Amino acid sequence: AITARKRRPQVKLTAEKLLSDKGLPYVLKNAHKRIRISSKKNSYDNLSNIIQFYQLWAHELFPKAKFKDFMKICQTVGKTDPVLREYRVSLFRDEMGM
Amino acid sequence: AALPSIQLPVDYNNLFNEITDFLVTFKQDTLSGPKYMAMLQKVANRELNSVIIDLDDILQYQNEKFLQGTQADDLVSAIQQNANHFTELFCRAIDNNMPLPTKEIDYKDDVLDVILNQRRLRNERMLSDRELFPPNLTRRYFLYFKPLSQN
Amino acid sequence: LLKKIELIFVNSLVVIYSELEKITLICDKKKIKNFPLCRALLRGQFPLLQKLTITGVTFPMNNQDIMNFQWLLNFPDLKELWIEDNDNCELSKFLQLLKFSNVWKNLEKLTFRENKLYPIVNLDEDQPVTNDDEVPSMLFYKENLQNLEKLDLMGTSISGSALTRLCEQEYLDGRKLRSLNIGNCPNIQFPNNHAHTARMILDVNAVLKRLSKLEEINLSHLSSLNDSTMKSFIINVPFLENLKRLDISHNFEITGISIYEFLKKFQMDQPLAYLNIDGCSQVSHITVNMIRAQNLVTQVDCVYERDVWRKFGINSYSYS
Repeated sequence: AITARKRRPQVKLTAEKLLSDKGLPYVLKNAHKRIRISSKKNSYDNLSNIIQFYQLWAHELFPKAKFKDFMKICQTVGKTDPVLREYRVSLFRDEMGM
Repeated sequence: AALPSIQLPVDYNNLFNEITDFLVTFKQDTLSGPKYMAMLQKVANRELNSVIIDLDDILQYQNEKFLQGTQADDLVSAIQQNANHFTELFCRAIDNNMPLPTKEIDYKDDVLDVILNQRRLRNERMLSDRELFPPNLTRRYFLYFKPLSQN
Repeated sequence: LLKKIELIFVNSLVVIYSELEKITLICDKKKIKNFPLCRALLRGQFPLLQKLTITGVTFPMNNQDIMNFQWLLNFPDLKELWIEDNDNCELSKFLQLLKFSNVWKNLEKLTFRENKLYPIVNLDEDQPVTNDDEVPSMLFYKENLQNLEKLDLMGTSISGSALTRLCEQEYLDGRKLRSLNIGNCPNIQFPNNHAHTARMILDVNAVLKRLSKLEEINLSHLSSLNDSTMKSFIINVPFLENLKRLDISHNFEITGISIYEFLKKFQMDQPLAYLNIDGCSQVSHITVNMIRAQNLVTQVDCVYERDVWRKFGINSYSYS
């Protein structure tokens, strides 16, 4: 019987991983706590105040890709997964149920 | 590339046990804790950076054990024959046995303590589902074999 | 309805079974870090199980019932046992089982191969008495091993005296034994060696007297078989007239001198049927060409470049 023959394993960002606790639930837990926007600061600083959280979260979730590439993959997988669509509409369904 | 293999008159699991038993047992009682555990306590307090192993002590330990009737496998002859390996064995015995410090040393300024503490915190988070190092990194002392005196 | 089941657990990711006849469990020892059928094998019975083959698994440390082969008592009628590279097993615990139960009415073949060098095992011939006013414990080595045709102990750290005692006690039957593999056993020394501890000696003269009708010997990786030690085989040629197939390959010591004079005295018996000396760096090419030319062996293999011996399926069920 067959003694082993090799193959190359691979990993990428995926909707299940993006739906794990360290994915979007981490955002719902931490984003409103960590981002703060104020009229007391210029636009560049406020934009950075948004971006710093999402960049650190994106790295800690999936350290392979650059932040811009991460955003592109997030947009495309968001465009093309039913589970992620269900979760996303479920957030606003919950807000509608408030 | 395969290799043949042979049997030899040595067993390092056994000699490791012999070494650690020596290390926790011996003292120079004729001069009236165990000598080496006291020296390791001095290492723990970072007052001493060298461990000097005496082959005279291993001889007297062998003589005591042989007087008590057990065989002792002549560790002196073994570690005169292949001393390089036995530095590693003695350091493993020390890195197991070495006690905690009795005196405080302002520990927070030690880089290797800080870096391995940060590693341990991260590994606790990993192990909470949210060796630790190569041993030489944590081994501050240096170990030396002192020869047999002529007698 | 399943009679023969095989599982080859190539990777890891995170009651009565009368039907069964052959269970083959093979594992990638690097990837598999436990023992799959542990609960099933110890709890259940497989009463018609003819052959069992477990390789590459790792026995748990937390369970002396596993380590002492206590489960293995579950399977009478077990015509063959093969067990190989089971990293936390020991031949010592196995022989302790064999001491204290008539565990098997019949083994036609036994094959045990632990991987790492556990300490010396001697045949534990101690027959204790609870009191001399009470029976000595009947030692079941004879009736357990009396049936064997094939005994294979490659790599198992058995001492040479242990095997002689198996023959002097006639626990190994001889009249039924046909193939013996003791390769890669570092605790074997032959009588001509001046350097030893006496209980590592193999008395090949006694052994070959006992079990003379055997066909197939394997001494591969038996580095202790230097040219001087081969002289013991030369003088014991009269006791191995049944021998057809001789594997002594991957011996880095054995010069072509011993090979040649062994085949020459064997020729005083008609060639030896088959001989394997792959990887033996010291057999001179002209000598083995003489062996072919003068036709002292019907087939002889001299693939000097063959680094390893474990042909999967043929020689071993350890995975890859």
